[PDB]
Amino acid sequence: ALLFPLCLVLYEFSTYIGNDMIQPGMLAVVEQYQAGIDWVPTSMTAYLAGGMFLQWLLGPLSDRIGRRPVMLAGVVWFIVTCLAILLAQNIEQFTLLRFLQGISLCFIGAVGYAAIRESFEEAVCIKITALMANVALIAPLLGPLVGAAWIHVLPWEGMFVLFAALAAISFFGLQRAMPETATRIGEKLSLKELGRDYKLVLKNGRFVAGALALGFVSLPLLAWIAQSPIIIITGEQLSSYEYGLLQVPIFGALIAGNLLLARLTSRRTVRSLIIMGGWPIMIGLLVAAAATVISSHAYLWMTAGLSIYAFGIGLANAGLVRLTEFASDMSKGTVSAAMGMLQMLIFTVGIEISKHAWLNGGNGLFNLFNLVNGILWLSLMVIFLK
Ligand SMILES: C[C@H](CCC(=O)O)[C@H]1CC[C@H]2[C@@H]3CC[C@@H]4C[C@H](O)CC[C@]4(C)[C@H]3C[C@H](O)[C@]12C
Ligand SMILES: CCCCCCCCCO[C@@H]1O[C@H](CO)[C@@H](O)[C@H](O)[C@H]1O
Ligand SMILES: CCCCCCCC
Ligand SMILES: CCCCCCCC
Ligand SMILES: CCCCCCCC
Ligand SMILES: CCCCCC
Ligand SMILES: [Pr+3]
Ligand SMILES: [Pr+3]
Repeated sequence: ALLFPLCLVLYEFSTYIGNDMIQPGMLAVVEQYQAGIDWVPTSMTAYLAGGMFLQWLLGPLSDRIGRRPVMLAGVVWFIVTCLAILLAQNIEQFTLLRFLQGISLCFIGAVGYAAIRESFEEAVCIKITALMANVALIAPLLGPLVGAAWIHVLPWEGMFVLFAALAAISFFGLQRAMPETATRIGEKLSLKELGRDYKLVLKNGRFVAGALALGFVSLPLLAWIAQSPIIIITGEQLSSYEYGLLQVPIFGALIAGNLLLARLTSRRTVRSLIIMGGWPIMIGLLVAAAATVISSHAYLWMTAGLSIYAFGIGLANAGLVRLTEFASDMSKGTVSAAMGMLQMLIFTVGIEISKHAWLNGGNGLFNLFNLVNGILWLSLMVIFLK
């Protein structure tokens, strides 16, 4: 019974470290290919861009042909594309395979989590949702620490063998444990019908504002994940110790913000938690921007600002995700996929803008772009909350 949700969580973990272990490893990757450091954050951009490729299709598709075969195909695709990147002959082919690997991210929410809601009761589903949320918080903390430790002893190729191996364990467990729970098995799938749905959700102004706001507000965190290898190691000329150590207060604060959210949710509305989290979000981004404009190498102030920011994200984002879902009356699969794709668009484009910001203006410009993104979230929250 519970072997199904556990293997889905193991698969979730494997795809999350698929990003988070690789980013510190990208310094070794670009050294092996003799590619520029500008390809380091583009690894994450490709991986994210893959995750918005089939996200629209898979929910409606798996409802018609079965949750089992579609989920198993996504796990097998992840394994094959993880092993396939070892044969990449240049950084362009490497980046292409990061994109193909990224398609595997679509299957977690659209196919896997849909089957969890259909299978289990409301009480058990909430416990599984919380476990998946905890794995999402642990991955970006341990990922860079483990990735940095991995690369000093073992080659980058081994990391993809690890992700494939962890995904292969979840495949066999999902093969045995996952029940078929698709409701519309046998019915026809119309692409024009899907077109009509996704055009209709985008007409909702509050839904779009909330989804866009989630993308803008989390972009500084994702930009840090993408670039912190090249910012700290290449830019500031520091070791993996400093790199790994500076992840702790940032992602520890993100966890702390979520722990505070858990203790406050019974006596706070989602509106108040957005306003309460908004103070650390804006103050954190201001401190990081102002310090690095005053002095480009003020990386401890940057880390302090990002940690205060991350605390507010942990407090505010889950509530905004809920309000954005309530803003649209259309089906949960369409609503989840649409707001997921809107965030991914902002993350992919944002990380590339962030890359060019840092390459042209150093830490100051990196943090100033992140501040603008915080202001765009804040602007949207003024409209979104009347
Ligand atoms: C926002 C979607 C959710 C899609 C959905 O289920 O509808 C999720 C799916 C996969 C998620 C990414 C997986 C890899 C990374 C893991 C880190 O721990 C945080 C940053 C990244 C880059 C994640 C950011 C974001 O949280 C994504 C893109
Ligand atoms: C999915 C989680 C995978 C965890 C695997 C991480 C292995 C990292 C090994 O690091 C190495 O450990 C040695 C001590 O054992 C040190 O001597 C060495 O300096 C260090 O580089
Ligand atoms: C029987 C499996 C069909 C393929 C499902 C995967 C869709 C991308
Ligand atoms: C607002 C904080 C400014 C700190 C400047 C640091 C100078 C090295
Ligand atoms: C060596 C400079 C110390 C800066 C400390 C800033 C912490 C908020
Ligand atoms: C969001 C793009 C969907 C297109 C379906 C034809
Ligand atoms: Pr219709
Ligand atoms: Pr429909």
